[PDB]
Amino acid sequence: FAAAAGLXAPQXPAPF
Ligand code: NA
Repeated sequence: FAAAAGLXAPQXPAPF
């Protein structure tokens, strides 16, 4: 779970 958040996180801005 922790890993999931951290690996996803830098892509969160892509649409914004
Ligand atoms: Na990115």
